[PDB]
Amino acid sequence: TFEVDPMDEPTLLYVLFEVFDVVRVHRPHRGVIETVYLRTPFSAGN
Amino acid sequence: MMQDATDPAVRAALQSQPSGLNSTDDWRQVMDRIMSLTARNPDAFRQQPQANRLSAILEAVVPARANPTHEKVLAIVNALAENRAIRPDEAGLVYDALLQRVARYNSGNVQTNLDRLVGDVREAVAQRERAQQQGNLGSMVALNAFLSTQPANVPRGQEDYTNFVSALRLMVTETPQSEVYQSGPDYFFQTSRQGLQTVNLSQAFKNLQGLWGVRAPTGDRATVSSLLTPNSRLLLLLIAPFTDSGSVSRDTYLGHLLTLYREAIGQAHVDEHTFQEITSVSRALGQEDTGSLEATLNYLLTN
Repeated sequence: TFEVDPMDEPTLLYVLFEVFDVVRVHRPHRGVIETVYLRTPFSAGN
Repeated sequence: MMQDATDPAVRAALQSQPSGLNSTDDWRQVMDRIMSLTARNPDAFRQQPQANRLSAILEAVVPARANPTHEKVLAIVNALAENRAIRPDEAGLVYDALLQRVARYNSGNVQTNLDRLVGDVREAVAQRERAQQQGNLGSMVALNAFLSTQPANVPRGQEDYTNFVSALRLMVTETPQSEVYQSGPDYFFQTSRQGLQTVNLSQAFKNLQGLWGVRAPTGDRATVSSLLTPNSRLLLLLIAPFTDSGSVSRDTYLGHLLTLYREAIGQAHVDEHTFQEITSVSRALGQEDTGSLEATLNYLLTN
């Protein structure tokens, strides 16, 4: 239930939800990278 | 107390597998820790934050398969570094060249051998490390070539040399470390120290084959025995802390000089205990006492 001071110009109310996105840099072989990312509070990960 | 060469299968494990808590491998250690059964403090799992508390439960109650290959293949390649099958800078190639080899052959009977070979190669480090302390292995085989090529038991002048046969064999058995009977040139030669400051020829010893039994003058260096080369003289002083009684001390210098080689050692260890005291007493003298060495010279010359 947002409320702002009177609007005049068309503006986007930029709202951030504090999410959590982390990597991990794998190297089983020299030269070969195994990639896995995870944004958890946004249904993302693995 | 000291250790053997830092276990080669464990050095590579040290650098790969988890340290504190491997929840699958140390399962009944984590399970003991989470059940409040640990004797240090029981409720160390209760007072911890709730989220990492749950991370210990999910991982221990359901054991998760952790990767074992990279602590098994590296266990070979780091043993290859300790057994010196590869150079230390070669750890980038052979680690992955065999990993690329098992990438092609992950799944034959070969890797079932590999882990049995892991226990074999790690033992080969421990076998050789105890074997390099006794450098007899690259010495006795070399002496076998010396005994075969050199004509054995032929003193038809006079025989005192039968005792000398064992005297060279005693040098292999007593001191083994740096004592390598190297066969570089065709003449055999023995090194005594790690840096080889008395490595004379055992074929300069071929000068003694005519001098195995000659007449003795009197007690001063002989009228004949000046022929004995400082090369062979270096060998006979080196066998002197090994064999003394056996060779006739009254018939030729094989024995008379060998007893006199003990006179050189006999003065040396006395003067060693003499020098370790006068140098130690430098607070009350306050000078560069070369008289410690001048008395050593006087105790050898004026006799």
